Amino acid sequence: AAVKTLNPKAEVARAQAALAVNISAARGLQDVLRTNLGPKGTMKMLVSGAGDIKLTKDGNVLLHEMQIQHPTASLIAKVATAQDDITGDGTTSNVLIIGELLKQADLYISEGLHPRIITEGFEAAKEKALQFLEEVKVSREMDRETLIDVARTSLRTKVHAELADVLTEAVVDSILAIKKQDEPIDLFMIEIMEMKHKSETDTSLIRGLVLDHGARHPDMKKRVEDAYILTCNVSLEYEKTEVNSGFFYKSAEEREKLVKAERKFIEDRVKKIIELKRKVCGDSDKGFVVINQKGIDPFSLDALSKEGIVALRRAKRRNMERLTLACGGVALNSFDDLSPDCLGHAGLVYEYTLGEEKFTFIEKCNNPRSVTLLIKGPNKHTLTQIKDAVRDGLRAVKNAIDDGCVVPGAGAVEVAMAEALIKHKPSVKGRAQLGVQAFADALLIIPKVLAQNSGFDLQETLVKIQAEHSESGQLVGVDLNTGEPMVAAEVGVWDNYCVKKQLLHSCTVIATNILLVDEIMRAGM
Amino acid sequence: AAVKTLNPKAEVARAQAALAVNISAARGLQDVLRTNLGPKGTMKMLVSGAGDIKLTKDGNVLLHEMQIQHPTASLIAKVATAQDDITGDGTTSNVLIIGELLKQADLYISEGLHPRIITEGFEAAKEKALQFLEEVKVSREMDRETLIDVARTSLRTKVHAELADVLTEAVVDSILAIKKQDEPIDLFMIEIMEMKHKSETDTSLIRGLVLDHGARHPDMKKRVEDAYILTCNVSLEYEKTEVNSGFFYKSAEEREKLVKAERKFIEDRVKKIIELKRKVCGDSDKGFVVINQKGIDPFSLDALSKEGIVALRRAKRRNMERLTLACGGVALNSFDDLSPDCLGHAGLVYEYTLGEEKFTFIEKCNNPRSVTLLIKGPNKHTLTQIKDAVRDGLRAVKNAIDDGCVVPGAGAVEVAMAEALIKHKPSVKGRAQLGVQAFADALLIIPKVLAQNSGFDLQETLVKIQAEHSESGQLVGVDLNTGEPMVAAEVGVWDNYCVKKQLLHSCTVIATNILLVDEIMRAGM
Amino acid sequence: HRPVLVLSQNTKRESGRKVQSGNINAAKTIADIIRTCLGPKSMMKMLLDPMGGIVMTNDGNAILREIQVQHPAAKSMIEISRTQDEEVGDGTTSVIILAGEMLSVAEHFLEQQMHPTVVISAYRKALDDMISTLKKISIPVDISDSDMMLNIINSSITTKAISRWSSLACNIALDAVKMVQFEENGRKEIDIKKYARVEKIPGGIIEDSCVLRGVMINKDVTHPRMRRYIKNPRIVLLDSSLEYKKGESQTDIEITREEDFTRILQMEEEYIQQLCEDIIQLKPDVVITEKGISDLAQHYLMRANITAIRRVRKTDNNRIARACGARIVSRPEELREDDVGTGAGLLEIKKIGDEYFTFITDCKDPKACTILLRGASKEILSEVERNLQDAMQVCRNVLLDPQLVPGGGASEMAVAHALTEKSKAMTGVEQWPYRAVAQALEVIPRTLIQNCGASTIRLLTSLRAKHTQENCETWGVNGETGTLVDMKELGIWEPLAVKLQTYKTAVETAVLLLRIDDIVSGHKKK
Ligand SMILES: Nc1ncnc2c1ncn2[C@@H]1O[C@H](COP(=O)(O)OP(=O)(O)O)[C@@H](O)[C@H]1O
Ligand SMILES: Nc1ncnc2c1ncn2[C@@H]1O[C@H](COP(=O)(O)OP(=O)(O)O)[C@@H](O)[C@H]1O
Ligand SMILES: Nc1ncnc2c1ncn2[C@@H]1O[C@H](COP(=O)(O)OP(=O)(O)O)[C@@H](O)[C@H]1O
Repeated sequence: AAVKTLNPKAEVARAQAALAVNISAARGLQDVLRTNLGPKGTMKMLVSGAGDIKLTKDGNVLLHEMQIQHPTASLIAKVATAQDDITGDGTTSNVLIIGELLKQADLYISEGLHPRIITEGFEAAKEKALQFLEEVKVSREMDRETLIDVARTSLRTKVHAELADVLTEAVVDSILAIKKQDEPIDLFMIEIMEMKHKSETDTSLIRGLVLDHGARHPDMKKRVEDAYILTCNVSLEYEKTEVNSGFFYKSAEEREKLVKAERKFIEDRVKKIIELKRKVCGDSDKGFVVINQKGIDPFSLDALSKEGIVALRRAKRRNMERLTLACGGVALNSFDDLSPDCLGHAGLVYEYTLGEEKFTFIEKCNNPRSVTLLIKGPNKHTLTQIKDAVRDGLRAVKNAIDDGCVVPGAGAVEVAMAEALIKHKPSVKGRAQLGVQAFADALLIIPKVLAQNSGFDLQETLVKIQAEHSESGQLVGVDLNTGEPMVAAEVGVWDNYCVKKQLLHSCTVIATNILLVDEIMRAGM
Repeated sequence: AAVKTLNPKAEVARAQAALAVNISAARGLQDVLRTNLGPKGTMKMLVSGAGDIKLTKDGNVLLHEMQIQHPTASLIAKVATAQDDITGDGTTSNVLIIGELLKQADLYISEGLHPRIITEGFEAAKEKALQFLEEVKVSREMDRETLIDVARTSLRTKVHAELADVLTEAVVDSILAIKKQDEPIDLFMIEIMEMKHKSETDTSLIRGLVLDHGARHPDMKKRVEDAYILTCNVSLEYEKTEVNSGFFYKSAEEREKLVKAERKFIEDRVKKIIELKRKVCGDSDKGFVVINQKGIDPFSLDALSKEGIVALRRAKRRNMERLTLACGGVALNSFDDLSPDCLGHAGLVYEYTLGEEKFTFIEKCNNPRSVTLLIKGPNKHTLTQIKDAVRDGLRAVKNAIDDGCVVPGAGAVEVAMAEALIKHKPSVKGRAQLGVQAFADALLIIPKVLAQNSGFDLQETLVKIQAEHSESGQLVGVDLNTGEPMVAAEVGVWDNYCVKKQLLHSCTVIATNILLVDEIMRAGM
Repeated sequence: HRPVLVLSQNTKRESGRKVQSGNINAAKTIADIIRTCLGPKSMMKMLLDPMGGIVMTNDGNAILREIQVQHPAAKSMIEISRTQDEEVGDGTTSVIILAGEMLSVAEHFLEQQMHPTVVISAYRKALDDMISTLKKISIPVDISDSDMMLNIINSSITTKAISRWSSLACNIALDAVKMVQFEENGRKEIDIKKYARVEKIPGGIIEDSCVLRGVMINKDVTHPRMRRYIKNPRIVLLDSSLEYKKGESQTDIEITREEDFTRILQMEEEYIQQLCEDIIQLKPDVVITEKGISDLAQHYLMRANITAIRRVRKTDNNRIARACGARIVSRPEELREDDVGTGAGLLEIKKIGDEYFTFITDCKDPKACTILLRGASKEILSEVERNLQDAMQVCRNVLLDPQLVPGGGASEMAVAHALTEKSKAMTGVEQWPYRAVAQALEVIPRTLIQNCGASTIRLLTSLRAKHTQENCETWGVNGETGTLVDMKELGIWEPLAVKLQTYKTAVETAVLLLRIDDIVSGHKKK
């Protein structure tokens, strides 16, 4: 080798050698991740070096937390990272297409042909598969019963279908009360809190917000009804001057006059708050809750407790955006223009402690446009099951609202897409005839894996599904209960259009680039 | 695993794990040994730990002299050992069938099916492949011009076609003058001597024998014409009694009487030889050659040199079998019944020295039935090229004489056998339909490798060959010069019937047993 | 222990034919590494770096930057490809193969007892004639034509991995250079490294990637009350902070009275209100600074309806100053009406994959743009970023020197017959190394057929016979099919600045490595 001559500590791989490195590593990630695709998949227990249990079967969490040191396994993990970042689901199915695009192409490159001729057939098959996806998409005008069936498909593939009926009502109803009038839905308006109260099948949808910190004073009210939310960013604690000055006093009686003077600027901010509670007709209960992102000294907490004002401290950055929409007030950074117009409103503000950890709840808002899914999982690993399923389900219903068309379910897309490439296979008119066949057989792994994980036969199921599709016009698919070919558009199994669009584009470019690699080497030491 | 619990230092392989070990190792031996099949193959230089060059490309010498430590490679090397032991050629094509019987079966076992279903299709395909082989064999009554083309096919695939024109005249003419009247030809009657005299393209066929030892006395004749061969097995050197006796003498005059008397039994054996030379009318030249398997003391060598008798010593075990047929005498073990009936005859007995190493030549016999191929290769590694090709060619013409039919050449057998399994593929009527397809595609590697080593296309050649077979009745094959489909029975490319019969039997059983292995483990420590 | 009296401890000495023929084998080794990365049928080469990343590329410069060699003559060839990458865009690989071949024919004459100064003096005479031959076979380019410039950049990206999206990458790379073509005083300058930022975001498809008419940054708004959608903003760029920090002095205040401590904390609030009142006299809409913004500065900009961005980089502030036409000021009380960046189009704080991005696009006449790349992962987006850098610099060479040379083997064989006919009038000992320069240029059409699998004997005989007549002389090697097609029909044209820098660097590399007859290794420095 030439690289061994200049650098003797530099390993290398040749043309027929580096292809066998990438193909055998693609089958290694394929055989692991194919046992957890769909609702009938198997759970995986991931233990790190510390000893924490991470029980999940999502394709992005499996590839990141896996003890693998391989350059080909790191390339698929980069493509799988961007799949779970922009659209959520579609990560486990992303790796199986790459593992089949290199396995089906291995049967032609080893039989005399060149790897570039196979890549010419992948592009000609990707253009026909992209045009076929725009013809099978179904627009249902974003009905709230359609979004239930979209969220039910993404949630059943991550839980044992007893929590999927609970989390569907917590994902669809949370994504509708955010934005209207054809506005882009921001996912930062939904807060994800982890509790431990009752059980895993008790995750409810709080219509307001849930804060992870409580009141830092024992004399404050624990349950406040019909409160005013005053969102602040000021620092009520003692802050020094920027120029280091220091006090200078002569007598001991003049020392206490400087301690009263150094807190006068702090107490002027507190007098702006307690006068706002008197200017809102305080002849009633008239509760006041201050979230107050910056910390508060205990001298001002004792002053606000005597007036009946609940004061929190040390909030988050995005709590000044979610609570501002929920309460309807104005997040202020100063007390120079205080008015009742910047105040919020909530019918019930209460707290609850779970083992020296208080949680402030804000509920009963009119039009919040910001909610909180309250996950109450008993174990630490059960909290990671619901959190990875909520962010998978929220990104699933977000794509079904932004895109006006819904793509069909399990086998209603991949079987019809492979049969559409066979009739256009003699249309390429050249040496790339076998490239369309390798792309059509790689798309058929989605009915093959789902029939294998359900315990049914792999080859006997694909014959009956393709027979019901060719002898009709309906997009028939796979059934995870009986194995018979059933249509996915009628049984309530849907999928996202952007997931299948990006699965045809991210897997095609990453397969045409891996097959054209012949000099895998390690140099730089 | 269960083996890890009992023995902590015992490795193991599970059901889906041990299948990937045996298949990927069979592809490792396939990709190496496919670069030497046919006349267009490349030479392999094999260097051992000492530093000697073993330049050869036979499939049996490649697998034995290869630094590999694998249990799958040791199974194929044992089947390849028996292929070069009983029938000579057929070793490179043996490994390529096993490399494709496990690779074509991996396309079905990994796609849901069971390995036993594929092995049931191999037995049903072996029954049709055995019946089709008996229909394509050609009986040509063992003509001497037919055996030239049989020996030319086995010799080209091991030399650069300049020595194949010389070695074919040395193999065919050697195998004809051994046995007649439907007798099994013994290959021990052909001696293979390694010389260094002229060049690699100077290997002649000596009609008698070439002994590697010469005369051990300087007064003996170097060139003897019209000689009498006296084949002996007695020990002319000084031997003692079996019982430990020793000598006892009184005076010094009785000391010399015991040395004269202790050689009386030795000289009585020499006096029987010199009196046989006087009873064969020794009034002429009348040369005498004693090969004398056991050693001769220099006292008896000095006695035989004065009478004019050339006496060799330390012959081989089979030198008393080959020279006995060549000279026509009787290999005696005693001198009690010496007669002219047990004497041989040769027209010329001469010697030649090559670097202080004499070589005794015996030529000009009437009906020898024992010959010697005199290989005169220049280098030491070039002697291993010709010797491994002579025994590859001698076992090829020995099978063509014993079996009454000749099998056609390169692609005239494997392509026609694969097309016969396609029309008999729906004859199994069961789940083993894909087993006959995996066996028919594995037999097509012989036209695929020969089209790949010659530089032609792999898939474009197999289309034109199968087109000429389906549109005609002639067994067409592969041409390694133009790439066009040419009939092998007309161009003079033949093969053995027992090679193709064992290639369908030894490769099929070793493939059905490897596919039914799922517990590769190492225990015993 | 008595030490041994030696001289020049722990060093090596090597001279003679072991160094003159030793530097050739070190140069032939690097020429065999990137030999399969020249033609349009090239393949990617996956590399591994000690930082932990993966570089999968086929460009000749990015491959040699990840190779750490120990030979001193091998380190010289890596700096040659770095010089070609900084001068032109797609002129690097071709130099390493050509310098390896000019040293390949130079090793033959070193065995003929010829001095290395004779071969170099024949190389300098051959170098001066290759420059004069390319200027005779050139063709003037109309830089105002849009479709003519698309065919030049398509000839440079057919080799790279963006040849599949040729209809998109040509329009992105051409419009990026034409926007950053800035000219203030009487000097034309094209800055495609400081103003043509290539921002890649993992996600989406490659067909949705397009060059924005403006800049973008990965920064959110400072306060959620501020607007995220302004139609026509008045962008004011700042450099200093809007906070109250410690001055560059030894300021210390002695507080004796009670009213003095509360006055200092009020003067810190009034100082922020003084600078916030000075920036709203021009009535802006977007305030962008490079330092921190305090919460008191956010309070005055909230009620004035001002969207503030906090911590934009220094390199991004110089890029938005050319796109919006603003001036970066560092003093809030010295703001003028000419320092406000009017003419900016739609400003929108979009979100791409759970992360906000400030988009300043739809400008009237921007002098800086940002190519928004979107792909499958960070692996292939670094490939398109490195290919667009080689696609924008080859458009810069045409705008500075509008001459084209027929590439694809037609350039190397047109001079190889010019050096052969000019060598007949030498009549000296330098005639034979002069002939080897024309045979060394033939390795570039030799590599175009070894990558596609064509014949190297049947094609070189027919291509050398085409350059015997002076009529056509522009016949090259078609790397797609494998036959001989004229370059006036295919459209493969390379710029003059790429072909001149290829020949000037390949000869002078052979000048440097042939004068080396000694190597001393084992000494330390300070
Ligand atoms: N109820 C269902 N019936 C049939 N198929 C389903 C059902 N739910 C999910 N699937 C299939 O499982 C596949 C994978 O789903 P999921 O695991 O959520 O995404 P990914 O595998 O990309 O992580 C989808 O392609 C879908 O067709
Ligand atoms: N002259 C020839 N023309 C075409 N094919 C040939 C020729 N000679 C040998 N072959 C083919 O080469 C194959 C292998 O031959 P050989 O190497 O002698 O046996 P093995 O490969 O078993 O060691 C045979 O199957 C035969 O068909
Ligand atoms: N379609 C084509 N036909 C023939 N030759 C081509 C074609 N496309 C590119 N080439 C050749 O491939 C070569 C690629 O050179 P390149 O490695 O890009 O140089 P650099 O490393 O300086 O960018 C060019 O010199 C060009 O002549």
